[PDB]
Amino acid sequence: VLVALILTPALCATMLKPIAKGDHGEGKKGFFGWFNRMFEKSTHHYTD
Amino acid sequence: SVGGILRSTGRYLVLYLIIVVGMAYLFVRLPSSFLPDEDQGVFMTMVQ
Amino acid sequence: ERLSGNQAPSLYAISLIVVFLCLAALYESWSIPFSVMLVVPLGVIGAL
Amino acid sequence: MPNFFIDRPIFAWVIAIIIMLAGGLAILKLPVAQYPTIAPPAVTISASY
Ligand SMILES: CCCCCCCC
Ligand SMILES: CCCCCCCC
Ligand SMILES: CCCCCCCC
Repeated sequence: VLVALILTPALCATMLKPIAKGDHGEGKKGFFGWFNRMFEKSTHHYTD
Repeated sequence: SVGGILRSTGRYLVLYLIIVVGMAYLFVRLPSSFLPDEDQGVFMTMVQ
Repeated sequence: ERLSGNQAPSLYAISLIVVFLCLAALYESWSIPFSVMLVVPLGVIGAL
Repeated sequence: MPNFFIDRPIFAWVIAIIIMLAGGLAILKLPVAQYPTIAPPAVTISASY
């Protein structure tokens, strides 16, 4: 929790790459592209 | 005098290393003990 | 003498590392601390 | 505290490095075994006639 309150936020501000609005990694081509489309679809099933 | 040293710089970078090497020499040169012998106002004489 | 003796050099190395880190946190820079760290040999030379 | 270390990322790293360093030095000194003292202690009185 101390790492999550001190270090993790500091890194998230400095390291993480900017993500565009609406981008959920569905546009990716390969395994990750398939998994992101699969997971986003599984969330709709779950929420419903 | 401080203002003049800032203009030079290069000379005092070399003078620093001489002090660091001089320090390194004196360190190894100086013998090592644990605790000095103190005058306790008393001593003993062995007879064998 | 034989087992457990010369253990000072390592604790001095830890001290200089932990001092550098604490200085880096104070000034919020990896470079600035060295301005303070380079004064240590100017003091040690006198003691020697 | 989170907002403090977002502006001070080096401070955040310094806290992490010091913890990791302290841990590294502990590993050297720490003893090793299968279990700790889990067995209850016993005292034996031995006599001979
Ligand atoms: C991630 C698991 C979702 C499963 C939903 C099942 C509803 C028929
Ligand atoms: C002790 C770790 C120092 C790392 C310096 C990084 C400079 C960008
Ligand atoms: C900004 C980079 C920090 C370096 C961390 C070093 C960990 C031993």
